[PDB]
Amino acid sequence: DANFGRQISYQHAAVHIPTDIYEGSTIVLNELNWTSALDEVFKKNREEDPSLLWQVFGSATGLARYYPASPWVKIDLYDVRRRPWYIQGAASP
Amino acid sequence: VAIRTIGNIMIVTTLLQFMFACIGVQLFKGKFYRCTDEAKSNPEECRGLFILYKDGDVDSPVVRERIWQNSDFNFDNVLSAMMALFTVSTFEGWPA
Ligand SMILES: *[C@@H]1O[C@H](CO)[C@@H](O[C@@H]2O[C@H](CO)[C@@H](O[C@@H]3O[C@H](CO)[C@@H](O)[C@H](O)[C@H]3NC(C)=O)[C@H](O)[C@H]2NC(C)=O)[C@H](O)[C@H]1NC(C)=O
Ligand SMILES: *[C@@H]1O[C@H](CO)[C@@H](O)[C@H](O)[C@H]1NC(C)=O
Repeated sequence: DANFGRQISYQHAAVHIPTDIYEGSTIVLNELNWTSALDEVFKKNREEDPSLLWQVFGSATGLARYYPASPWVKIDLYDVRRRPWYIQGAASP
Repeated sequence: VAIRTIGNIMIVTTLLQFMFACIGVQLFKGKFYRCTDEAKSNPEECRGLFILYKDGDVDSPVVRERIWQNSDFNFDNVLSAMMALFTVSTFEGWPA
């Protein structure tokens, strides 16, 4: 679609897990359940404003779930916990 | 004829090697395991992939899988202990 440089899907939300973080662990899997309830409110947010760009939840466990679902972009070194937008909301100056 | 000369010593040395193998089994039973990356201690944390830096350079990373490996010469049981102690007695690889 337009207003997006890549191919996306509004059916659900993609999940990004850092390379150095093992998916399937108890910490990750528990976080991977209760964040599935964000899919409906991801859709509900986008219905009033169809001009809405990426909505992302950066968990303290390391995984980042964003909407709409779209494939991730050499090795991967992205960690959501080190991003500037995550850091300013984690603490104060 | 020569071979029978050490009919006694060759027995006491085998007995002592067996006793030391049993002591080593008691001392280092299963303690020689380690993970592929030197950052995970438990076997539960040694699962999945990890980022490895070649030659200690932070600018050249490679993706490798971490495996909870065991030492080639371990002390898990009596036979392995005897093999490890024999290799030690040959004076090869004993510092490692
Ligand atoms: C964490 O994962 C759990 C299992 O994967 C989820 O628990 C399951 O949720 C299902 C739907 O939400 C439940 O199905 C229905 O539950 C209602 C009770 O509210 C009942 O009608 C029936 O039990 C069932 N109906 C059916 C099957 O037609 C499961 O019962 C429930 N438990 C399981 C499968 O053991 C959690 O929802 C999930 N957590 C979050 C936050 O999503
Ligand atoms: C969104 O912002 C626009 C102005 O840019 C405003 O007109 C509108 O009421 C706001 N809310 C929705 C749901 O569009």
